[PDB]
Amino acid sequence: TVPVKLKPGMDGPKVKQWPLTEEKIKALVEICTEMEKEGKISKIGPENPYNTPVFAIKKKDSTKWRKLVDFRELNKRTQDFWPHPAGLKKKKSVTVLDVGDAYFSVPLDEDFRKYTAFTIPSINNKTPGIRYQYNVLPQGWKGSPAIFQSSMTKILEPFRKQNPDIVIYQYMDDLYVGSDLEIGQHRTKIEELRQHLLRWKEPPFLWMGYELHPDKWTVQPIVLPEKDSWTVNDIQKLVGKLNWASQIYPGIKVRQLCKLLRGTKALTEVIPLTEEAELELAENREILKEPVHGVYYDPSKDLIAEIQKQGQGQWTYQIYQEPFKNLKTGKYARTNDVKQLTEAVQKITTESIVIWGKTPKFKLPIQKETWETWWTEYWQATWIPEWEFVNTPPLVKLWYQ
Amino acid sequence: PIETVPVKLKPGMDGPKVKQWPLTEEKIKALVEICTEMEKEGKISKIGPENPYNTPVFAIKKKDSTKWRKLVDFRELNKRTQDFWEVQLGIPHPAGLKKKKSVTVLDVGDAYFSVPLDEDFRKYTAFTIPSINNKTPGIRYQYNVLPQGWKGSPAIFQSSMTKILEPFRKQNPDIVIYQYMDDLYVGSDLEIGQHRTKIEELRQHLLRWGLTTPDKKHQKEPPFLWMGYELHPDKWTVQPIVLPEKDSWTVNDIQKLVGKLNWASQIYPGIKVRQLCKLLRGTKALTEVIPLTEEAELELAENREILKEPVHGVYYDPSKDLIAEIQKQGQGQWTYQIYQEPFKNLKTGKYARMRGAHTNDVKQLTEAVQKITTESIVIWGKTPKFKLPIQKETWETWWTEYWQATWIPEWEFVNTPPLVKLWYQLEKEPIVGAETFYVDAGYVTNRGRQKVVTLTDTTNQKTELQAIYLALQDSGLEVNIVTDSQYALGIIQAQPDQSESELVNQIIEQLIKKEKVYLAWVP
Ligand SMILES: Cc1ccnc2c1NC(=O)c1cccnc1N2C1CC1
Ligand SMILES: [Mg+2]
Repeated sequence: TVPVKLKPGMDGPKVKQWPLTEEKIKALVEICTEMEKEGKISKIGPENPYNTPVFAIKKKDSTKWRKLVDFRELNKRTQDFWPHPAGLKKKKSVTVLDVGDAYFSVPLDEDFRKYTAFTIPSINNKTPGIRYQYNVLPQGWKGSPAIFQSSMTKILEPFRKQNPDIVIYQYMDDLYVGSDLEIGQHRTKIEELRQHLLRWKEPPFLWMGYELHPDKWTVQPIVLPEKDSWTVNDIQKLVGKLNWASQIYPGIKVRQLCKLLRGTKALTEVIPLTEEAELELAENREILKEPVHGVYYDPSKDLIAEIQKQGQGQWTYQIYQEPFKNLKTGKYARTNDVKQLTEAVQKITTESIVIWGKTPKFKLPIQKETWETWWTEYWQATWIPEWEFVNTPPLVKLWYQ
Repeated sequence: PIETVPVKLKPGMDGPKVKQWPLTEEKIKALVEICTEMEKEGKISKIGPENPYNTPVFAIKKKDSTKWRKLVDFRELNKRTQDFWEVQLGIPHPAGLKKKKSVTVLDVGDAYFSVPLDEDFRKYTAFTIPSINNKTPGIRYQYNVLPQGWKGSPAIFQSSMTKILEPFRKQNPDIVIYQYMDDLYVGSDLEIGQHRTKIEELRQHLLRWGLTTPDKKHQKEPPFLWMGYELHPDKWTVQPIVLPEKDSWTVNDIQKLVGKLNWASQIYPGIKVRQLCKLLRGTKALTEVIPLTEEAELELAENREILKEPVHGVYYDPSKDLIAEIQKQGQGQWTYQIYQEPFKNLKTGKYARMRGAHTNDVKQLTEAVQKITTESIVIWGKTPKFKLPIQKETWETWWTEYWQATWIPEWEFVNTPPLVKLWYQLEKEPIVGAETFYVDAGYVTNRGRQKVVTLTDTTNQKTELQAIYLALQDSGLEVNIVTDSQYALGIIQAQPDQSESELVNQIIEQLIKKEKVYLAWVP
């Protein structure tokens, strides 16, 4: 075992466990009971005041339940350990494998074990609740991938030289297999990995066992309404929106459009567009065709992901580090509100992982209680991004589409 | 004998070194008697003069005879002892229990007295008994078991108890046991005789670990009074609430009553405190007497009546579904009932919480639903099927127009007034032939009209809603309104039906009136 430690001065996590349903509890009991039999975890006593929250999530294309431990706090408190394939994103197709189980074959520094304490609650506080701590490397812990990196290199050694055409990236419990090969010839080189990985309980496919096609991941420019006739209202919305995007693309001008709108006219009054104006619009259109220049990814800054609901099962997001300085922008479409929002968050996380190798910080448009209550019902990732809850304004949403 | 739990002092800290304060020869004696006895029973042990640690002890006279009781002050040791896994913070709600034929409560005596203390920790529990002799040194001991008053005792005791009940629980899957501090509630569906017998088996099992409990003749009988409830094996309620009868109420009385009335609403449907609560407005002191208004009196009398005939709560039957039903009982006031058998309540309650300064019934109702959902998961571990006075279409409509995401589990409409609906809706597109007002403290219309007013004692964002307000007034049935205020926009765009400020409410009134209103924004 490796002597792991928490960042200096820091003590262990003592996170409150969010109430669970009798269904997710029964699941966690059956699961943890078995992990105990195989010595992966052990019951603990009152002398351990630490706690990390746990959940049970469903596995896609499987009838079994997965134990999801929210090691987010512990991971911020775990010491730093001392490379990302700029090419993984370039690849045409990538499959995601859940290799979390690889860890269960490695002991955890005895003196760190206490920090991995978790509780399986009881309905209505009938009983005190079952407490455990880890003996092996826990799936989801920042330290596991690191403390297993070596044994992992030693294992991805042959396939790496055998197929130096397919780039393999590991992130926490996930393994990202990228290639350009044909879907069949690809899915086949994947199964050849699943057999070479089993060679050392098979690593299932996350995300439907499907690919991602990182190439298609597009940036969604700002769009302007293309109309026949333009009413005073249409123009007013045009200027407001332009004014806003002017903050980003300084070449945007509206001076000529603000002219069509002098005086106090009727919102519905149709206004022909003067020559000068029509040209200024066409120009603003040209300017918005591509993302603003000079926006780079700072590896030393946090990635922020903001989502807005468009309605009709349509959402929009933006990943940046500095306001307006978007690194990416996308959209997502159909379920119910929450299910969609969760499917979105995971999608944006997978991409953010693939493109930069780090999960972003989400700003979710939902009440914490509502989120806390339903997210585990549709969540399928093995990781959990950090998140906060907000109240998006009418205008920002109104300036995307 | 039960396992020993490893205890340690917090990081860097060292054990307690508090000098024993002066004790009367009358106390010195009684302590040496109490201690010498505790030394025989193995609970403590004389120690060598090597132990630099000390915790003061003194004597209390338990209002009985002259006999004294020993009290050890562990504040310092507690300050220096590690944190333990917090004792049972949450408690069961009676409505979540399954009825039993018999329920027995047992008190556990000398609880801590019968539980080992980690060897490496005992040296910190060191205390001293001043010898009466002047030139003579007092006797110093240390604990061998969990000391009353120590930080980890409650937690280590529970942990042990749980391990002590393990076997008995497996051999008796049919018996339910709840541990609460020093009490044990034991229930079963066994026939009267069998039940009492099992209780005797448990008692013996506990006694095997030196744990003493009370026999049948001395056990408390249902209903049991626990955490403000009155519990039976088949039904539950809140303990008897008595409304004072008088004509001189102080802020204190009103607050105590509203508090009491609140507790009751979890089972007594129809309790109202709105009017009583208003009495507290602007009050200057806890002892200030406030006269009851004609409506407060009315309210008190009605509660008094609801409270005259006791209502009971039925227990959980896990074989049946949980039905939750909500009703709007006044503006910003909701009430709900959770049952399984049609009209046989497990529990009831009300929701008056308002999230944000402005809001509409659709939001509130949805929040009530969330609050009830959360609550049900805690008590029953599943969500109830809801009965709501809102039509699918109405909900579904506000659903899509709101920027924030949300979800409402299984729910069926219930035609029971008042139904919740939206009082108005903003057009999605400007209206033709509908005049256009450009507001900014005044406005300018496309049809030449205008009006400017001055406002004293007004906030920047308050003058914004004023303008919008003015326009709604001077305008006709259909009206397009243009503004630069994002604030007002947001507020109005959220289509609130209720607010804190009158202004907004007056606006809402105008809005409910119109046939068509469109609001736009311009920088
Ligand atoms: C206070 C309390 C907390 C949790 N459960 C119970 C109780 N007390 C009861 O009297 C009770 C009543 C009905 C059903 N279970 C009950 N019991 C269970 C033990 C038989
Ligand atoms: Mg204006």
